[PDB]
Formats: sequence, C-alpha cells, structure tokens
Amino acid sequence: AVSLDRTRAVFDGSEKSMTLDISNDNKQLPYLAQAWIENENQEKIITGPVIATPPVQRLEPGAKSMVRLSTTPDISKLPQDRESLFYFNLREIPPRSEKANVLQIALQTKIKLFYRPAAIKTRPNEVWQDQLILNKVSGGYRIENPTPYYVTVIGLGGSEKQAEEGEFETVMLSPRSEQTVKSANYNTPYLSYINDYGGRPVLSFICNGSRCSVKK
Amino acid sequence: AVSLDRTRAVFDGSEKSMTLDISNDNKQLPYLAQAWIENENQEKIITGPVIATPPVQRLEPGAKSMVRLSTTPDISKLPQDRESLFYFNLREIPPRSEKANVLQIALQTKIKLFYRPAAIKTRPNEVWQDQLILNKVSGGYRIENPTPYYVTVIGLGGSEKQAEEGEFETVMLSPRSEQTVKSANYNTPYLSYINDYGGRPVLSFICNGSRCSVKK
Amino acid sequence: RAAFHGEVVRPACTLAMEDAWQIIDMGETPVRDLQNGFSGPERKFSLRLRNCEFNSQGGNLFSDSRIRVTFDGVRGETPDKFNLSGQAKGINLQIADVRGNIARAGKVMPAIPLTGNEEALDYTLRIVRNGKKLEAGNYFAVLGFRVDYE
Amino acid sequence: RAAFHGEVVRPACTLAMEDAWQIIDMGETPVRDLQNGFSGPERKFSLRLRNCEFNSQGGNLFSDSRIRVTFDGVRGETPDKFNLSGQAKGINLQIADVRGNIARAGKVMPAIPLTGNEEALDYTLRIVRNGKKLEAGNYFAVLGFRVDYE
Ligand SMILES: [Co+2]
Repeated sequence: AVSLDRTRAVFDGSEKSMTLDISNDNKQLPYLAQAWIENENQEKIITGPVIATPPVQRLEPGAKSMVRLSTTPDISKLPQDRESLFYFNLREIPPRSEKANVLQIALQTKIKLFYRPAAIKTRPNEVWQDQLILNKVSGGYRIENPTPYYVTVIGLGGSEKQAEEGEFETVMLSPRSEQTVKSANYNTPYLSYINDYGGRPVLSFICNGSRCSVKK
Repeated sequence: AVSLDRTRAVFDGSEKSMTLDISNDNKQLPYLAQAWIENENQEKIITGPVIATPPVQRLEPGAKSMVRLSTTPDISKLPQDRESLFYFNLREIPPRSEKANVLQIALQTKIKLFYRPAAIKTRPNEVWQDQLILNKVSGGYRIENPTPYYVTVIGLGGSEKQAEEGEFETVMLSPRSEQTVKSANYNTPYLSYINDYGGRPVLSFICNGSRCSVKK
Repeated sequence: RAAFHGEVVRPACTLAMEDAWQIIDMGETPVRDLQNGFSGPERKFSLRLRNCEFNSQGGNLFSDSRIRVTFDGVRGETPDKFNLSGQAKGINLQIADVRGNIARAGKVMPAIPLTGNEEALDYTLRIVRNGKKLEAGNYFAVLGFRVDYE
Repeated sequence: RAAFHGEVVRPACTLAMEDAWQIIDMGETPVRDLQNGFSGPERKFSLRLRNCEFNSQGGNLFSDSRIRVTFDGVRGETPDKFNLSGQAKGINLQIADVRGNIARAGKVMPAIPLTGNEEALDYTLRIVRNGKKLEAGNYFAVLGFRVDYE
C-alpha cells in the first residue's frame, strides 16, 4: 500500500537534507510507514551520519506524506572525492485484521542511497558511465570503473537490443574499482546501466585486442 | 560570445546559494563577463539581499565557467508566502580592437530571477498556472493570478495553435494579482505560458458567462 | 512531449492485492490432509506491482533482475518453511513461485520469466507439518515482501 | 527519447557575428556624402542568436515577443541617433532594422516578422550629421545589444 517516489536516491552533499515523497495508495485503509537507513553492508544505523525522519508515521487512506533525510556532523568523515553507499528503507505496517487463519503481506522497499559529496557534484544528465573499460578474460570481462561514482551494470551483449533485453546478472561497481563478469565474447559489445533517474541508457563499445572502450 | 545556460532562474529559498553556468562560445578570442542583480523595478543592487559572484571574470576562448548567486541575512525580510522578483544580468566586454572607424557589439543577457521561499517550494513539473481565471470585459480579458508565483502569459486564442502562434503582447502577472489584456473574444480560450524550464505549455479554458476557468 | 521540463524519475513499485488488508485467507487448519501425510490445500495470491513501469519492451523488472524480491519471516522446521503465530501448534507455512521454487526466509527468490504478460507476481502457499503434535486452533502470520532495487 | 532523466531547460541565446571581435567596419568618414547633405554608405551586420532554439514551428523568440532587444549607448543629437567616440567630430550613428525602424538608445526595438527564415537579426547602420562642424578623424563606438527574456 505504501510506496516511494523513486528507485534510488542521490544525496547532494552540498545541502543539509532532502525529502522523499511517500504515499498510501490504498484508498480504504490506513497504513503505517517506517523508514530507516542502512550502511554499505546493509546493516542498520540510527545515530548517523545520515538520518531519516520520521522513523514511523501513520498514513490515512490515500494520504500523501514524505520522509526527510538529513546528515549529522560525522558526515564530514566520509570521503569527499567519491560516493559513499547507503540504503533507504520504507516498510509498511498494514492495519491489523483480527481474521482467523490468515497471512498478511507487508511490503518493504529498499533502494540505494548515494551520498555524493560537493566536490563531485554533477549537472543534470551528466554521463560518467562512458568511462568504463572492458577487458576480455577467461569466461567474460573485467570491467573497470575509474570514476568516483557507483555504476550499476544491467546489460552486456553484442547489440543494443541484447544489452537491453539479454539475460545479465546485474552488478554494481564501487567507485575506482573493477570486477569480473562471466560473459560470452562480443565483437562490438554494448553495455546498459541505470542512471540517477532510473533510466537505462545503452553505451556502444569498440575493442582493440582485449581492451574495449566507449565509442568516441 | 558569452552565453548563459537558461532563460530564467528560480532561487530555491531553502538553500543558501546556486550556480549558473556561463560560457565563452567564441573559440578565438577572450571575452570578459560581468554579472549583477537588479530588483523588481530593474534597478541595480549590490549589497543584497541577493549577490552575484564574481562581478567580473575573464573567459579564455572556448572557456566555461559560472556565476554563483547567494543571499545575505536580509533575504529573510522578503515575503515567505509568495515569490519576489529580481533580474540576473550577464554582460560581456569584448576584447578591445584598435581598428579605426568601427562599431563593436557587446551582448547583454537579462533574465528573470524568481526568489521562491521554502514555504512555497515546488516539485519538478508542478503546475499552478492552471489556476488562472479569465474574465471577459470591454476590449478583452481581466486575467486573475491567485497563486503565489509570477505567471508569464505569452499566448491567448481560440485554439491551441492560436495560443502558441497567435500574436500576443506578452504579460507577466505578479503573485496574487490581476491584469487586463486587450483581446478578441474566444468561445473556448486557450492560454499559453512559460514555465520554470523555458517551456511553453498550453492550457484549455471553458467559459460560463464572462468567467472562464481551466478545463477540469 | 515537452522538450524542456523538470526531472522525471522512475518511481518505486506500489504493491496491491485483491484484499484491502493485503491478507490471504488460509482456511481452517487442514488436520485431515495433514494427518494423512499431505499438506493443506493451496491458496493463490497475486501481488501486483504498479506505478513503476514494471513491464518493458522485452521484459520486466523482476525477470531481468532489476528488482530482487525476498519473503521475510521466521524460519520454521526446515529452511523451506516459515513459522506461524497463534494458538495452533504443529504447523508451518510454505510459499512457492509459479515454477515450484520454494521460498526460504530472507533468501532472495530466483529471477524467472513471467507468464500471461500480466504485471503481477503470483505465489502459492500451503500449510505443512513442522514435526510437532497437531493442535487445532487459529493461527496467524505477517510476512515481509521485500523488493530491493538495483 | 528517454522517459526518465534530469531537468532540461532552454538556454539563453549566444550572440555570434562574422567577425571574431564582434565588430562592424564603418569605413573612412564619408565627408563627401555628409557635406552633400546625405548620410554615409550603409553597412549591414547580422547578429545570429544560437543555442536557444530561436526558431519554432510558426515563429521565433524575437517576432513573438518572447525576447526583447534593445541597443544601449549614448543618445546623439536626436533620439534617433547614437553618439560616437574618437577624434572625429560632427558625426553620429544611426541603426535601423529590416523595415526601417530606427533604433533609439535604450528603447526596445519593435517586434516584427523575420524574412528568409534565417535564425538571425539583421541591422543596418550609417554615419549621419550631429549638427556640429565636420572634423575628419578616426571614430569608435561600443554598443550594447540587450536581450531581455520573458
Ligand atoms: Co523529457
């Protein structure tokens, strides 16, 4: 019943807080909504450096509200030249029915929360994902992410259609890192990723030996 | 040579400052760029409540830079339940040529700068312009703007195409105000306005006697 | 449409079910079926995920692994069972997707292609034994359906 | 194209001219033409406004009054003339749009339909008398072309 307005959140480190719109889409009953944050290892945190308010709130049927994300002083301890990963959680508490022998479902929404320090703030629609490099190796590719942002790769094939629809085990590369993915070899590999807006652009790559980089 | 990234600026009163990207599009010569703010009556202000930095800066050929807008403490004195109008100015100073008998052109860009207090902050793509009301009178219409925002009307005709292309003397309504516009009578008037993004949406109106309101 | 406009993002999915309480009626404790060595009757329940453009040209968020779903609850007798609350004793819950994959508490469900091109996730539950003495009585269970977004 | 993306706004126009110095050569002081009671020869100069999608389906920012242009400078002898700098004496500047409308310092130019569907604003200037004794010599003038956005 309770839903969130986005599939990922980017916290602009140049501001003190931001808000996320939530909504009880059930127009008959009231639902409660709890929110909390988790660190990069999906472990719950309560005292900072990022807090969510309110932790719990009642939503009347069809009601709209929001959850505010704010930082504590300790936020400054995070790296300022790369993103830091957190997770935002919105779990509903359905109205208690006293029906016998029933099962009740409570939705929990968990999205990535990227803390993006001011030094690497981006302009709307900026594209850094085109800096990825694919290195052919046994079994597939070793993808390199030299950028200061997390990059979520959702597709990799021999064509655009294949990158968007081909079966691929989603993987997320931390800033300045590299990971290996099992994959068939592709003459001109195409790669798809998820951007800040929940969109899925496709990138065209060109190879030279075992090293592939984005079409200039 | 020097250009600005937008045709209007909205200063979110919930933040302390914002930046505007500028650019020397001349790839051969260096141009200087001065920036300043003006109040609602287009009179220059220098000490606040809104300041532009830097006031002057040198731009190498093809160089990109920006101007930062920030508020002073006096900003709090402005109304918090409606927008306040300012103007942002970007005037270039072309490189001095010492050619005889010449005329040199220096572009000056002047855009509206809407200070939007936190209490009336808006969500992306929010539409309040559909709250306008048209009242038929001698010569044309008396347009009412009951919203807390400035509304710039650029079109008014008997059809969508007429609202977008018809000849119309652009007018801007201050928050909570009304103005009269000379116009022919239209069975189902259509009105066009300019939004925060420089876009020009069209609104469909329905009349009842002399009072017309947006199609429900 | 408009060439110039504000930020537009994909919202997260909102979960909907036939019942406004997001409840699945399990029926009286199937003692007869249980004692005979079987499991209680199956109860279907569909979870519709809306407002998130769940379906795309050639797939959907779930099948393509763009979202990962997990049923959260208390493990029962075996990893393939969920514990139940209430007076009743001797019974556990079991959940399976449209291909027979049995859900394990806190363990992600395998991505699989959907059928019917419906914008919904269909599951089936049934009551099973937990290795304890059967004791009829009302039972209850609140399960968390967690959607992790990539 | 993309259904989900960041804010995209119409940028302001960037002014471009044939000369990298954004200069118009006026030629030697036309004493002959002046003394004869005429005005110096005409010099055309086009101002191209780019990057702002100047042209639309059935119009353009200028003709539709979406932007207003004004030539800023020092008033000369009459409101229809601009003062000139330099050694020369006895001369003023005059600017006119494609229909003969003479620009007045700090006064907005009238909106009019454009010809050629070109994404440019074309003006014509010429030297005129200012009611003072003619004194040949180099002259100069920096004029501001102000674009106010609605
Ligand atoms: Co768009």
